[PDB]
Amino acid sequence: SYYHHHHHHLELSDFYDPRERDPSVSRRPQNRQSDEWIRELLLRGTIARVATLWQGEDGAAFPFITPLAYAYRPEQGDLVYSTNVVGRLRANAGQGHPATLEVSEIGQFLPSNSPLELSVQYRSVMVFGTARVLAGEDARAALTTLSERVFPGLKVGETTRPISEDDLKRTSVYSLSIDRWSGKENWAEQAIQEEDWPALGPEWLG
Amino acid sequence: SYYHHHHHHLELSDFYDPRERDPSVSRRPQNRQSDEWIRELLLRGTIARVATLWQGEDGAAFPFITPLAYAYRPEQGDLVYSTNVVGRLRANAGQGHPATLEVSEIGQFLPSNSPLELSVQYRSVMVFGTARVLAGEDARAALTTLSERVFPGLKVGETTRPISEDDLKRTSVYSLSIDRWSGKENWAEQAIQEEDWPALGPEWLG
Repeated sequence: SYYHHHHHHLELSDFYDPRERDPSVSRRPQNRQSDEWIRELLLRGTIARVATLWQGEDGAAFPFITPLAYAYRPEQGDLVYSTNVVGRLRANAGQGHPATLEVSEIGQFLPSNSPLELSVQYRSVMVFGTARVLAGEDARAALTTLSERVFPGLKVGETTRPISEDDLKRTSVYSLSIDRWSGKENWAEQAIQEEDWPALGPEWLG
Repeated sequence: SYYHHHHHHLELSDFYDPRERDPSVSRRPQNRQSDEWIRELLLRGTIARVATLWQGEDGAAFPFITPLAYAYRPEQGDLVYSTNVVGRLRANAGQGHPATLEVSEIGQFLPSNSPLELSVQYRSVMVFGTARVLAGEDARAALTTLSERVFPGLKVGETTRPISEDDLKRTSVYSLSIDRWSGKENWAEQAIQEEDWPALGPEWLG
């Protein structure tokens, strides 16, 4: 019968078979990384995206995403950045506002002959905390650190004129005080391939 | 008197003086761009960040930011992407959820001898809409478009085995239906400099 036949046709596991393992490699699930790795990623990055919540037409909070220069200040336990982007009203009670900050390193797209193994090399950190606008000498110091970090060798007050009070009045400089963070890496040399489908040609991996 | 002296010392405008203008250049304020420019940016990009809202420990909504491969489908009026990243509960009433998607092109940091003119060349689009998980042939078609877009020349079912039902069961594929969008460019060849402070050395602009 068709029924039985089809059932039979509807009707195995690399997962459990021999492989090589470097014992020094992270055993953390879900691509998660250590707190030290996160620190290092944040220290060497220069561009972040920041998401904060604004009240929308419908009264509901919704997020903006803004790419911007940033600097991690590990002693202070914050990240600093400058932007004059705003919405109408923040969806927030307070003098500070919750903010999520993301920093990534995006490598190469990794081709495969298995469509769900198609990937992209990445390292990515989400930082969760509370951002507050800085004033006066706090703002000037944060802007200096920021500027000097993202322009290595530049010195405010030598390379550039000093940061004036007018500059400060015209600029919004924030400190995002860190509560928690979450880091991920998937930086394979090659995507997982399917042995039982024709291999990718030289054009892909060569 | 000190008072009078200081007042006197506390105590001009390129803004209004001759300049050259290309009449073909956008006159839109605040670095804003046209809808056509936005379309083109989205069509040529491959990486986006998506922000969606999740309920936090404190009951308050907060955003995640996830970098991912995407594809703009202009006829359908959506963007497609695939990710298995989640939180606990979405901060959302519904079978879809509001989502903000950002795509940028980040150029070079632009040095200046004026500290507030330090910048970074960028093009950036925010897309606001509602994302919904796809199923069945809808999911398979979206994943195909996605894969073929970000791997030019790859053909699902030739280059790769076809997308199976198992693949679909293991994958979350979304359509972000576009409501509105917002585009910005600031892609100068050189930052604004201050004439009245020593010029940047050859090391900076050379």
